[PDB]
Amino acid sequence: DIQMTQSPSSLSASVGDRVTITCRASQDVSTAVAWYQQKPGKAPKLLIYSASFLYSGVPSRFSGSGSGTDFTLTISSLQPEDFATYYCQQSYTTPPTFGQGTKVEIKRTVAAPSVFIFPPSDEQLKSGTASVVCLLNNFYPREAKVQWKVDNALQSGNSQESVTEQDSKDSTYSLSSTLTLSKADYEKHKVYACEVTHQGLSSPVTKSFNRGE
Amino acid sequence: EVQLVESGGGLVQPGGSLRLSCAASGFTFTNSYIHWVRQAPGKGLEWVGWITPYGGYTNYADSVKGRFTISADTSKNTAYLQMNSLRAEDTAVYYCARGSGHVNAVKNYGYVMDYWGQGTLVTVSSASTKGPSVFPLAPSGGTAALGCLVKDYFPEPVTVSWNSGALTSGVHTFPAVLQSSGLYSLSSVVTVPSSSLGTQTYICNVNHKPSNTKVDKKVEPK
Amino acid sequence: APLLLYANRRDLRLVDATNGKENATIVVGGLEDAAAVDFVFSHGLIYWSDVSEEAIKRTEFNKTESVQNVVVSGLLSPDGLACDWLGEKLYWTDSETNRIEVSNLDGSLRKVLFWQELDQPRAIALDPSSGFMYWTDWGEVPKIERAGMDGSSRFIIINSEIYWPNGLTLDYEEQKLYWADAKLNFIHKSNLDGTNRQAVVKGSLPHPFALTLFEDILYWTDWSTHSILACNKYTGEGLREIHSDIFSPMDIHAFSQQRQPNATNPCGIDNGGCSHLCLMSPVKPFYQCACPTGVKLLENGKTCK
Ligand SMILES: [Ca+2]
Repeated sequence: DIQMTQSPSSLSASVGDRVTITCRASQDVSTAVAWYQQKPGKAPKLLIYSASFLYSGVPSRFSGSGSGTDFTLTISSLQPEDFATYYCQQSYTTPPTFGQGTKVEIKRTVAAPSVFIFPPSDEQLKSGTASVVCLLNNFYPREAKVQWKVDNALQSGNSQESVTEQDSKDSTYSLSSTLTLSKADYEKHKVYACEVTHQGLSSPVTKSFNRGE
Repeated sequence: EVQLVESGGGLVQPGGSLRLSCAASGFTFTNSYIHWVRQAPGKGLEWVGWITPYGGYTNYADSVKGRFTISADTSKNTAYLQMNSLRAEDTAVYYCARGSGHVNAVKNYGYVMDYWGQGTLVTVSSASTKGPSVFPLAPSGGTAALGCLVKDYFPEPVTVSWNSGALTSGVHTFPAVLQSSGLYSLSSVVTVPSSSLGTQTYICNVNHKPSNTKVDKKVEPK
Repeated sequence: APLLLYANRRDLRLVDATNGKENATIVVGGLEDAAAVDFVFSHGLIYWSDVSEEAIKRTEFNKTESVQNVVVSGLLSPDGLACDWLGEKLYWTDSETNRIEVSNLDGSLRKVLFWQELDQPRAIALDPSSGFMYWTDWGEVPKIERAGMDGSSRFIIINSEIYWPNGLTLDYEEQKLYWADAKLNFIHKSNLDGTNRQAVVKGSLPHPFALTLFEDILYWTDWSTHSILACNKYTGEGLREIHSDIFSPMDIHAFSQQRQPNATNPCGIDNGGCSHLCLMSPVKPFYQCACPTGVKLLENGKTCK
């Protein structure tokens, strides 16, 4: 099999930046190389084939070059909607093989998250379980520290996070942290606090509630 | 225009079989390569195999040779992926895609995949199908946030819309996360003007087709 | 059994049909997308088309690498090519410019013979001593045609029970035409005017591309099985794989002087008195003067304007 190796496996660049992704084949595959763009939750889309031929309807900022073993994808001027994973593939022989992909993130100015906390609903409480949710909305960069405190005791092991994909419009992220306790542990305590550390914040922000108010 | 529609994805027990279908339209089925390509959750693209429907010739990836096969019914313009002796590692979104150009052309672009189906999710697991519970997330800076918690479902996926599709701005539906129980959970949230909380109605519409679960939850303050 | 010359995209190869289990020899390497291939045995020349470079090239056998470009412009998909070893001419088809053309062996004096009613022209074969050329077209109206080698008298010889006529060859000793249909999964034969048609091989042809012949045996390349196969040209029996695991087999010929039968060149020493091209013709005196494309032949039938 022909191994296709992309580099870097991820990158971050600013809007208007020129971005270069390389793809190397373990064998000479002439100019039989294609590039695809995959947005999260969607099928890949063909950008380029025959190494340098721009597929109909694909923006001119995308271009491909290379021959033999060394191939390059260039985005001449990165746009917010270009957030995606990009794949090279050899179309030279069987089996068709893909590079491992290069994740492209858009770098923008720092934006502090807006933070929100949600107590468990009475409905869920009935069922015997308590989910507490902390929301960090529309922030950049992605790195954030979110800590749960229950009557001022830092928690560990009992929460899980999820992060949206970068916004195609404003290049921000949002993030949810869910704390799960049994209903009986939930009723053992009063103050439920979500504390958020982020570059856009001069000091960590806390959002809290007191159980039953 | 060219169309490829996959179906037959679903939850299946390990050691079992599953047949996927790819219904094609808008181009001459018999002039093309049809490919199957799969992508495991958070992983890369893996080519599974191809068929040229004109005669039914196929090629397969070494990784599935002996277990997977591809066939085509030209009268239905449909290709099939027959998967046998399923393994947990076979869990993935399976795409069918069309090769570019004509199968009989000298300048051959048959391995360039110019049109892809939406994909169909195959989950190989012993766990049972379970519909989600949906709880409200009841509503600073002149803006409020509210949402729905869609907890404890299996398998993926689930869909959330707000106000039957009328509300799209400010909506964030998070990727599902797998809980220690082996069930998925996620939240959908939206930010709205806080001045709206008194008058505007906010309903989240949840669909878990694998369980045929359909729920509309009204989210009220506070 | 002969040596078989075949194109293979990145190279041209030669395999002894009598020992198809050994490695094929690389006659010419370092190619990009070599598709069509032919030769002029008495001249020690091998010609090929490259569909990515959009060119026809040649070399001198076992005196390589003296490779030359011979046609470099006005080609897009030169999928077929044949050498007139008698009149000393080069013919080719282009499935993208939709053209059949001829030139001298060195590429000079190019003339477009046909440029209308072509859709997917492919294989082309020549009977120089009879002044006819034969070609296939796998397009919307698939067919096999023949015409004079001077571009005269075009006529359709096969246009039924046909779909992807990929390979075409001639038996000079028996006056028979053979072709491979890659969609219908057979090889057929007929008289040179297409009459008296008969099945030869009726299965195991998932994707034949090019067809040739030597003595009692047909040889062809198959795109699906990546191999060269053979059978008896009379009965279709004795189907066997000659050579396997070929990267991308393309056009193929039995590489022998015997496949280019000697005859007198009707043009004679003095180019038939033609100022430019002297082309084989099916009608007496069996040559016809011609001129590069765009230029008119004068009243005397010999001198170009
Ligand atoms: Ca054409």
